[PDB]
Amino acid sequence: RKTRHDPPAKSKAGRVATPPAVDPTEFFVLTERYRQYRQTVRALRLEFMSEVRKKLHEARAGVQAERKAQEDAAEHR
Amino acid sequence: RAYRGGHLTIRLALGGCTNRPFYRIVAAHSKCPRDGRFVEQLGSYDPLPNSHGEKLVALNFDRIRHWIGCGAHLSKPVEKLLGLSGFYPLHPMMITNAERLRRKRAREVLLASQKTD
Amino acid sequence: PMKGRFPIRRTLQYLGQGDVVFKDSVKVMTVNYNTHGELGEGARKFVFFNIPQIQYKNPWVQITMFKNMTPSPFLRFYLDSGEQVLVDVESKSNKEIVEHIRKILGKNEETLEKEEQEKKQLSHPAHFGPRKYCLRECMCEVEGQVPCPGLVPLPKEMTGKYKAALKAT
Amino acid sequence: PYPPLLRAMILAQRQKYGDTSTEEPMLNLERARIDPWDYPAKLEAKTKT
Amino acid sequence: SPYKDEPWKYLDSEEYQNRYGSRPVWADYRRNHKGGIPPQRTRKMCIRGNKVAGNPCPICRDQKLHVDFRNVKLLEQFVCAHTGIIFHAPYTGVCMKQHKKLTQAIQKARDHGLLRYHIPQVEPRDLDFSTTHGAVSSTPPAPTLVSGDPWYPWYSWKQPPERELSRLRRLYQGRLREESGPPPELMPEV
Amino acid sequence: LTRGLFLGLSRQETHQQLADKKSLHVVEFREECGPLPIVVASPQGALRKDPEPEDEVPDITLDWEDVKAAQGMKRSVWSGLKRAAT
Amino acid sequence: RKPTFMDEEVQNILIKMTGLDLQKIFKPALQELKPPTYKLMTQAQLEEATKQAVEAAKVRLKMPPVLEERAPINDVLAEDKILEGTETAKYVFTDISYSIPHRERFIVVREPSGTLRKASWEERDRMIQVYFPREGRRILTPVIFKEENLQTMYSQDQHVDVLNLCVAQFEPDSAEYIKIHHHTYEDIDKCGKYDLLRSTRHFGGMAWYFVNKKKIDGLLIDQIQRDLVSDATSLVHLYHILHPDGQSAQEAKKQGAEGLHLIKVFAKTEAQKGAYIELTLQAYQEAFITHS
Amino acid sequence: MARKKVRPRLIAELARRVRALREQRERPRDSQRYALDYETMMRPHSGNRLPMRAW
RNA sequence: ACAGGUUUGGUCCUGGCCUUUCUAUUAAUUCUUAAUAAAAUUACACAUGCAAGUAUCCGCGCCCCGGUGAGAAUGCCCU
RNA sequence: CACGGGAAACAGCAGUGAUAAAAAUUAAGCCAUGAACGAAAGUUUGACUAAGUUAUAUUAAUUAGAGUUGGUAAAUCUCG
Ligand SMILES: [Mg+2]
Ligand SMILES: [Mg+2]
Ligand SMILES: [Mg+2]
Ligand SMILES: [Mg+2]
Ligand SMILES: [Mg+2]
Ligand SMILES: [Mg+2]
Ligand SMILES: [Mg+2]
Ligand SMILES: [Mg+2]
Ligand SMILES: [Mg+2]
Ligand SMILES: [Mg+2]
Ligand SMILES: [Mg+2]
Ligand SMILES: [Mg+2]
Ligand SMILES: [Mg+2]
Ligand SMILES: [Mg+2]
Ligand SMILES: [Mg+2]
Ligand SMILES: [Mg+2]
Ligand SMILES: [Mg+2]
Ligand SMILES: [Zn+2]
Ligand SMILES: [Zn+2]
Repeated sequence: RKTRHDPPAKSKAGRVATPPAVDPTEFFVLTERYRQYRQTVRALRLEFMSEVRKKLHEARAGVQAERKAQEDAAEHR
Repeated sequence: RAYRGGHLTIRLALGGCTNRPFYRIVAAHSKCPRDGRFVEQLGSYDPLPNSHGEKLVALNFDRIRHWIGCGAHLSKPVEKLLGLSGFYPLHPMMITNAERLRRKRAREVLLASQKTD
Repeated sequence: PMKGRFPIRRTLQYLGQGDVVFKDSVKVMTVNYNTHGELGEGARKFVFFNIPQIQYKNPWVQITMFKNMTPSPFLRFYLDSGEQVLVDVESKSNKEIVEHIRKILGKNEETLEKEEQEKKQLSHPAHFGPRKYCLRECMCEVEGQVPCPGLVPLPKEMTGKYKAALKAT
Repeated sequence: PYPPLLRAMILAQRQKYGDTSTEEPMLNLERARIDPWDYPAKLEAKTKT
Repeated sequence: SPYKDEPWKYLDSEEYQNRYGSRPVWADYRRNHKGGIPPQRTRKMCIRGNKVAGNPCPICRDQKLHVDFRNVKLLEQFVCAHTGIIFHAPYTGVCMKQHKKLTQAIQKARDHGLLRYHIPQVEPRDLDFSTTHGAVSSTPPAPTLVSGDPWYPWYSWKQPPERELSRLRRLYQGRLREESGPPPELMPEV
Repeated sequence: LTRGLFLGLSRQETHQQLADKKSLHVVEFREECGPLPIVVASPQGALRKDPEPEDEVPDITLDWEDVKAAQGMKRSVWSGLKRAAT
Repeated sequence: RKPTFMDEEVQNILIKMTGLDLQKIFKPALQELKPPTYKLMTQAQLEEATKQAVEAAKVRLKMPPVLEERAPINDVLAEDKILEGTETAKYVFTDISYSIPHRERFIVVREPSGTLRKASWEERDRMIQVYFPREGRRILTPVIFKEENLQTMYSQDQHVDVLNLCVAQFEPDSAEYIKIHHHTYEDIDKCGKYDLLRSTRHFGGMAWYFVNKKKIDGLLIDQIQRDLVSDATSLVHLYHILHPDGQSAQEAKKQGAEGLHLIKVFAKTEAQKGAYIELTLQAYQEAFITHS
Repeated sequence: MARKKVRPRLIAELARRVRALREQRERPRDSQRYALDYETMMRPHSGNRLPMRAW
């Protein structure tokens, strides 16, 4: 690829992007699909974040961690 | 190596041989090369149908959702694949392209019956 | 290896086979022994035989010897808490010292087996990549799949050259 | 609804632990609310908490 | 060769017994080379078209020998008795082509049970076998499925309100494309 | 080489000679036959009821070559070479 | 409470019937050989080593699980009609996570028809092999399990190998595991070859199959011609446990039959050939009593 | 990282301070910045051309 | 290394040198067709073309990928 | 090092001088992956995909030429 200080081409100079032809119906239906979908996936992601919260805290300050600590200290003494 | 910025991303690394592609589903930094270094390999995707007419996808779901649970972004074909599995909702573009395909089939059907005449 | 009195103890195998694994509390072990007397004997043998074994499996633990300071042989273990274990070894045999120490601060065979079990789940059978980390590289090498084209050249249709030469015409 | 496979996973999972409730697993969309793209973003730098 | 379809016959023949005795086929053959240690792979192939090259292999000097999966008396010689491993080509002195041919043949014969090898004792793949878990055993089908409806409402194509379509027609105006109606339900073939 | 060879082969100690001088059962363990204790030689005459003293660490002369072999420090390109039959 | 393979009674009867032959249990194997090791033992230590080898041979003798046939998996997780003509082939999604038991993994299939369904049994196992390979298993089913090849291997009396091959290749509840085990038992029955499986870990398999198919004939004849009648009576006993209500079991309850007389009871009431059994029992009894 | 012979690069700091200063001092008024040519649809400052859909 | 050649009129010892194996470049001589892999003299100088844009304006990107091994005993492993 | 100063930069893809025993296309596409931007259809990408070139190496067959013949070390006859 090119660099920040690499000058743009002479042919690409007078050109800017040309947007596609919009089919209004399908486009609208689509926008709805994406909003719904992204909403769903967002809920799922938050579900998973909660999961990670749980697993982390339980593997840290949870029951058998404390059991391990106490038991090991005990055996030690 | 140290970068400026960029994100954790689950994508397709292209392993493979000329005309015979294969994909390692991968938990990677965004700014490192495609086939290059990765945080963890998640699964694998074989694009070519085998002896039984099957494209094999293996997904480590526990780690997948661990990483999405850590805020990892999915690539569009990763999305398409997870949705095809039913782990995710069908991506809107799957459905849209399905429709476009149906309309192409319809107009080719009509064009066939018009040319036959 | 030829030179030395008990050359077997300079063998990788002998070093590997000595079993004592300290707890993570243990930082320093100090051996204090004598070069004379009948009683100190076992202690000497310990320094001569098992000290190498020990140190091999506990690479991060500092071990230090002191000769003819105290009239009696003993060990001292320095823990991370500041706790000091003093183990008197006197008429004790070499083996007795080892078993006693393994008793005090060891790791139960349960502990070690769980640890190695966690290390063996690190390499996952289903992955793909370098022979170093993985059982397989391509999926070309999995039985039912499509073969590496560098073994079994592909049918003309699956070739991108044929597809391009078709779309052209 | 949960996506079909994820749904089936949840079902089997609570079936494993002796939970007999056939009550349908449901995805709660309350916090999944997102503003449309027209919504202006704040230019003010975030205070880290 | 007359045998062909019945290769094993030649190994039971009196001319074979006369020629090779009870020793293997390769036992008397010696490889000519430049030094004390032989080249680490044998000559590639000893017969090119009509030309048989120099001093030919054990197998390819005698044409009546046939390499199949079938004759196990021949293939036996190229497998170790005690270690049940195939010899490398330098050991025997067979040409590379025929060594590969032999490896494949021995493979097919071990797959047809015609040749003995080690089948190890393995445990069952599973610790506890229960078809109980919901992965293997049928699930209680979703309320969406029992009805026959798309899993999500928006899987199905819904016609948009006309005011929204006109608003879009006002936004993208002149860049516009022919509006599309409902998708055909099922897709026909050619 | 041949004098030394024949001397060394002549000095061989049979399992039977060993069995007889130690007065014990010499028992062979095949790796392929597992833990199964094949008894090779038995001490004709009176067997011992006394077990052999167990040496935790044996004192034997070791050849640095065999040790280097066992631990995979022999990388010689000449050693693994494929040769013709015996 | 119908008697099962793993019942301590059935297990002890079949462990007894199998027998320990330390020479056939531990046999020279065709693996790469290393030079043997030698140690000097007392009579005591030799006895100890022998007993340890015996326990190891017990572990070696542990029986392959017999299960009835599994029920075909048909479940559809969803149907999307929108995906109908988009793909020519099927997508197979295997959950691979190292903690999950292989009965509990999720193997799903998207078809070209659009239906998201659970994978069948064969596809499921094949996929587990692909992603979790364990040695002895070809992903494609081996040519050797065709009838021709199996017949050839029977002619060479390799039956133990056939059974080990099937054990590693297929699954104890599968269709072909059972098909092949039963076909093999059928041939060792037809040929009177039972002693091949004698000290094998595979003996109680044909034992249980022959008790449940009600042919005890050739195995009793065999057991008594081997001059083992403790095993023949343990076998009739097993027949009585697995057929509690039947004329022989009831008549053995009635007559208060001792072992030899229990075999006579079974010879009379049920067994398809009583002539061979009574003649062989005659011969064994008379010859053994006169010789010893 | 730390190697005992490591050289003290001074000009790094100098270039840092100097660039920050010439950034604050020459910091453009947004008057000239967002200034636009309406015929060519081209910013003079950035040399950037505007999107078609925004014309 | 399973070793071999070579000191002397000759033997034994000590001791180098070389041979036999494998890989890569180049060169010479020869060369039919495919497939795959790999492509390497140069941190010397570089004509020409192309390699970074997207987006309703702001913005977000623009040695990230790709290149190379010049430099530094630089460093690996681990906090 | 880069404020400054020499000075006007391919150690991006192709190329070219020079130099060296050392010699790939001044080529086609974003269809697939990846990356950037976009709410999105999508656009861009000499990354890359598919091709071009070359006995450098494997493999397959259609393809026969090279070296050697005192010893080590397989193999020789007649002339000069
Ligand atoms: Mg490639
Ligand atoms: Mg801009
Ligand atoms: Mg020499
Ligand atoms: Mg001299
Ligand atoms: Mg001389
Ligand atoms: Mg060249
Ligand atoms: Mg080159
Ligand atoms: Mg680099
Ligand atoms: Mg320097
Ligand atoms: Mg260039
Ligand atoms: Mg540049
Ligand atoms: Mg040039
Ligand atoms: Mg040229
Ligand atoms: Mg692209
Ligand atoms: Mg694209
Ligand atoms: Mg291009
Ligand atoms: Mg070549
Ligand atoms: Zn491949
Ligand atoms: Zn040949």
